[PDB]
Amino acid sequence: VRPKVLMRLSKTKKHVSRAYGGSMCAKCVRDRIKRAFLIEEQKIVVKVLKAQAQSQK
Amino acid sequence: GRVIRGQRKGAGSVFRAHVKHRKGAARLRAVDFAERHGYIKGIVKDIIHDPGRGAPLAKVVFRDPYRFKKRTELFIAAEGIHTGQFVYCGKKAQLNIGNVLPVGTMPEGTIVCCLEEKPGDRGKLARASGNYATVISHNPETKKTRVKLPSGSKKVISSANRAVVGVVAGGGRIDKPILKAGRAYHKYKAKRNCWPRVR
Amino acid sequence: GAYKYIQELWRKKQSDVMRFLLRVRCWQYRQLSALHRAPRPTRPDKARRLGYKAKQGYVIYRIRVRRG
Amino acid sequence: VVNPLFEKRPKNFGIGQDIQPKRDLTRFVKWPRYIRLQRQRAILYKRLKVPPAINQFTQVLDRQTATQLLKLAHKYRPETKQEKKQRLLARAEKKAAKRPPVLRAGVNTVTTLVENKKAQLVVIAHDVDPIELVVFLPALCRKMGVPYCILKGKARLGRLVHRKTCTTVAFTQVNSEDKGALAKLVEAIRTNYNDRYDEIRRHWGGNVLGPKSVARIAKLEKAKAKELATKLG
Amino acid sequence: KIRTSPTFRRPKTLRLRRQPKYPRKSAPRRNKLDHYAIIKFPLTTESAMKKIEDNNTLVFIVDVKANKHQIKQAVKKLYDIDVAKVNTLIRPDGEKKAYVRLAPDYDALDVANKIGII
RNA sequence: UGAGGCGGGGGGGCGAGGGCUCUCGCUUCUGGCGCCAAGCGCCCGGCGCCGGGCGCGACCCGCUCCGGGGACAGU
RNA sequence: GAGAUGGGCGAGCGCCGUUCCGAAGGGACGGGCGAUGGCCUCCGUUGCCCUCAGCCGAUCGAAAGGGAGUCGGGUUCAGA
Repeated sequence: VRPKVLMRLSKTKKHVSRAYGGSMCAKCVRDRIKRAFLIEEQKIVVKVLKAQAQSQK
Repeated sequence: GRVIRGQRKGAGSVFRAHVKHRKGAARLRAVDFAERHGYIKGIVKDIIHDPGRGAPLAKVVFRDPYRFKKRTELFIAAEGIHTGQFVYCGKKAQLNIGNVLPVGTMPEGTIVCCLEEKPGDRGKLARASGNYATVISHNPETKKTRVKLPSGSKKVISSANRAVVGVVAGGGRIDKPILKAGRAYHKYKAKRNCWPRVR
Repeated sequence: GAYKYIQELWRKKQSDVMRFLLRVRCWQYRQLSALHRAPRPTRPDKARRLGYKAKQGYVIYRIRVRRG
Repeated sequence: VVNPLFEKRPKNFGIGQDIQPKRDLTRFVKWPRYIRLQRQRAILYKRLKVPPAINQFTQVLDRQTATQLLKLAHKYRPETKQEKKQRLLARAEKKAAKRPPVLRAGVNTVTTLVENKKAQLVVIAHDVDPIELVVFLPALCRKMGVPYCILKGKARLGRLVHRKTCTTVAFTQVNSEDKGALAKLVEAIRTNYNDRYDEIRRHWGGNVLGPKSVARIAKLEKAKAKELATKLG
Repeated sequence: KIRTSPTFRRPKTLRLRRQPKYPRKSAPRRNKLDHYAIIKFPLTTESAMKKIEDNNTLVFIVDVKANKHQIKQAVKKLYDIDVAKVNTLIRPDGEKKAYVRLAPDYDALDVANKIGII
């Protein structure tokens, strides 16, 4: 609808029940979740490889 | 007894630049703490076409290091850049196409574009379609550096001022002949009232 | 009183003291606007010699004119 | 004992790692035009070769003796506006039924009693804005043999005489019990200002380079001194 | 105290309230747009009568500078009849004409005879 | 440039041979997130309970906001 | 595109310029304190101290651009 109409409608007509719903498509949300978990685990994998760096040097 | 045409062009108001649809000022990212010491990571949000400018522009998005806010700059697309590819900016930035870093760190025979000609002026040299600049010689003392320019003249510029690596995109724009006066009419219409030139 | 001294001191505009004090004010005045009110007169000697008296209602405006 | 949910979460302030905290920025503020001017006019009093007639007010009286100077003078304050009308009602009854010595303020009254050599100690203020109003004075008290000194602050000088400020204050006469109290001030002052004259006439203040430059010469003055210190050995 | 922002903004200073030692005008000017300078006269048009019989509205020539609100309460005071809606326009000759639609519990005829027009 | 970490001086971390000279003050695989302090210490205010402050975290010191020119441009 | 303030120029009426040589915000939240109003309850009013703020250029500029929301039937010598 035209932008000013959005005052009239209720909430559920303007969004969808999901995290980032109504703003991001679901496909680019599961991609965002899959990303934001794998990057953090890559930080933990390197954090115990750096922990095994100065254990020698 | 009459003011000639080339004399009227400095008054403007008919020979002014047509800047209604121009995207913005194609500059670098200003000097700050990160750019001097470290590197700062930026995403290429998308690539766009600036009317009048033969090169394409690039919307790079950085994360501001002092406020919780994302800052966006308009870069001059080095050829080979694609969206989503990360651009790194600063002294400690790695050397790979599409990366700004001061000339004094880059080695000899490096091919750069969007070069600065005064430290902290956000790029002025070699920023047309397909024009690059080569860093010839260095000088640790005096912080100077000889750089040949797309015209052929070499300029002794300081080493603190930076440039983005690679050649400017849109190269080879001048190989395709204009065939008709219509195409030439449409090109100069996007830039300024100059085209049909009476001898 | 002292005004005779300051009078005779201001006639020595090529001496080291005056050539110091004039090059400072000329720098200081230059970093301001072209028309602004001085609180108290720069030359109290020349002021009273021109009719200035220190009393409520006497005002002094320091202004710069582009020479040439 | 302690709740094990209390976990220390650091913020790594690296380059582009986390956002910098609200650290102090009182060095890079774009100050207003009037403050910016207010300071770099003081740098000019530490850059250019200040002539000796103006440099001579940087050298000032020390603190611990200046507390004696004002306290001695704190009884010699002239009569206030309130005591003036009370000193005119005393005369109002002596018809209906000697003045002690006081201070002397104002340059145009002090110089008129320095030329007559009536003063004993002329106190000046180092911070008068159109400095031309004073600069003749210390060279003239020395000539006619009147002990002078320079006190830091025309405001606290202008607190004895109840005004906003004052430039000079003179001791024409004193009492007898404070007579010798003055004598110990004169000798300690004359040995620093009057007899110390020829040194003051040739003291050029300023010619100092900035701390960002004297550290730049020295980094090349220590490096040059690093070469010739191990060449012979 | 420290500086967090690298800029300098002017501080908020105590700006007092206007407290004059004498009123600039000794007398408050009386409202020249009162209730009688706001309704000049009704209409005696063969169309205005048609407007009275059928649509139950009165037609006045009100002043050129009156709101619909002001016209509504003016009639409500001069003729003690409540107004349902007002419609105004400006005739070409210049004076403003007003169609005062009376409330349905009121009658436009028997109040038109209260003021003579018929 | 939203004048945001300038010059010094101390500090730890990576080396050849415990001081001095040197590198460094923590980010590169991915179209993710990032602010409005965690935590510790020293005090105080309200009937064991409920509410506050300063400091470390975020080193200290300074005179031009940093840069580039400059007694020449310029007027 | 037009055009004030700051600034700059100008013998001068004035001109230049529009973010550029500028202390360019009269706001919001929270907290604290005194105070009033109605069952001074609770909320609202009000000051002061504390707290956070990017604002970025006054203002003008379209009856074809942007711009929430009316349609059906009847009625007049002329208006829907």
